[PDB]
Amino acid sequence: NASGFYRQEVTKTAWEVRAVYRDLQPVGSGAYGAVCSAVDGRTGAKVAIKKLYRPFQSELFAKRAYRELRLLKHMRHENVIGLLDVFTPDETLDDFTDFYLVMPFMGTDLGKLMKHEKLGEDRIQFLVYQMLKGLRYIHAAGIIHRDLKPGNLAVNEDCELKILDFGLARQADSEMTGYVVTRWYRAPEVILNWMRYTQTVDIWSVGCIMAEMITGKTLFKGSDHLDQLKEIMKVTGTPPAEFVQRLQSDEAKNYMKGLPELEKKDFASILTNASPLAVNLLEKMLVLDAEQRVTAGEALAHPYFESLHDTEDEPQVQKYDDSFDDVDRTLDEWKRVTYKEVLSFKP
Repeated sequence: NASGFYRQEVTKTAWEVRAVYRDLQPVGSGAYGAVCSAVDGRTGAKVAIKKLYRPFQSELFAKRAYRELRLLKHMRHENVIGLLDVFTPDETLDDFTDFYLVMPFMGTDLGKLMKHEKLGEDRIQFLVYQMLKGLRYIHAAGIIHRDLKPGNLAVNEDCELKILDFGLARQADSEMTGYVVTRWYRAPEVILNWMRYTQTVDIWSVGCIMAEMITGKTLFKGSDHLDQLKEIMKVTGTPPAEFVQRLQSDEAKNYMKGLPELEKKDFASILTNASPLAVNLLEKMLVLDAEQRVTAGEALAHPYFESLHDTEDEPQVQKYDDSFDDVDRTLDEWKRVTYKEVLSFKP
């Protein structure tokens, strides 16, 4: 009887995908899953499939995989990756151990684009514009991405961009559980490992990405958390109610209070080939005070984008709801709520 699915060893690990999804090339590995590109037999459409790493290993691993899925399913916007499909080859709830999310595959990302130098000087306003259109929507659903980087900005043939990888994103008013690994593009409050921060952590990351696009050079390097903060101070200057207060750590308080005391370098001299308009937006994105950081919509209303004559409006979107995922559930209860989501997605 026509199975629905075929098996394919890919990097010595067994993928079982729909008969419709053919020609599995591997493209990525993550904490939480591995990604393959594939062609959708129906349409010819290129497609990304994430095989979740052992999602039912624990209550909280199932909870985070459920959260990733529910979020992707929530988010319908040109510049945000969307959920096309989700399936399991397990033929029963009692066998249910692995499941697969299916997004569009744009063809490349920034960073792969920047490595091979192909990122046109003319393409930069339009790419940074699409990131912020995308963020304006993600933030309007009351979500923080928390892990913007070149790798997570997919770009197609015609320089159209989509924000990838929601496996660390969390409701903006909730607790920021989960360790952000990626180092260069994280805001102070991520580096400081705060349990509450705002959506302007994502604006900081955009700043870091824009600068790096313009100069082809990573704005902030850093060995560990505390050093990456030192580097930030070299571009931004030292602040008052931080090094004599909010480091929850005497050793770190001391380090900052006992180092050579220099003040905000002019971005113009770091970004020696940048529009003075561009420099200006970057100075508004790369502020330590998160309340002073420009937000997604504030950024798009900057003069650096005036040339895009696209007023648009403020595309209204529903806020995501924390509450259904925060319901206590055993592992069996998580398998049954997830299997319900798969059945909902049968073709």
